[PDB]
Amino acid sequence: NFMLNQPHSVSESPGKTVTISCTRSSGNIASNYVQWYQQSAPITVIYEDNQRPSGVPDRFAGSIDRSSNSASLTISGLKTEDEADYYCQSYDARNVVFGGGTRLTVLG
Amino acid sequence: NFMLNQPHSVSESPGKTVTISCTRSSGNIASNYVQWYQQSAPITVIYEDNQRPSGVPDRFAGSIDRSSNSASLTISGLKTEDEADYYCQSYDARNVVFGGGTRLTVLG
Repeated sequence: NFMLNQPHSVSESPGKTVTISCTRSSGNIASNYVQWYQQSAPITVIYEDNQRPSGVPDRFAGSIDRSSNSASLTISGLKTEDEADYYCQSYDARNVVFGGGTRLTVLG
Repeated sequence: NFMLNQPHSVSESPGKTVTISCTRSSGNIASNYVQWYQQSAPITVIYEDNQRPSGVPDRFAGSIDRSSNSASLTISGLKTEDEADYYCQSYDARNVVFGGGTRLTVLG
């Protein structure tokens, strides 16, 4: 299978843009859909690489970078409310794979 | 105890073979298992000299050279995602030791 690796921490000031990356260790990041959860239980903020569920602010964006074999969650216009852990997730034909999660600290 | 020594930096173009070596300063390199970590927290890419954990691509290979009292991590067919800090690690009857690390840059 594979693992997904993310930094544990990222920080930024309100109004600014932050990116959390999720590197896949083996295989192609493009081969399976990537979901992002914010953490109660984790809630979905991105699914199928870049789709936002109902209610999730447009400031949350998912992307895939095949060249670095990674997925990224980019949060623009950072709000205090966005402080949370964010986990990426994908699949290896059945079994769920989870990143280690990244804490977004919002400065101020 | 001992110290482990690796060159600061290795440069190589994509698709080629890079070797990063780790020399033990005292005692037998064979006497204790060598682990390699890729760096978020270190994650194991080689353990017990030459074992790849699940998720680690076959292009990564660990080896021991008793004739140079060294351990080596060899990466065939380089990829840009492989850009990281690489550290070796072994034991000295209890306590543990890390190499200074090696930056693999992928050129072009």
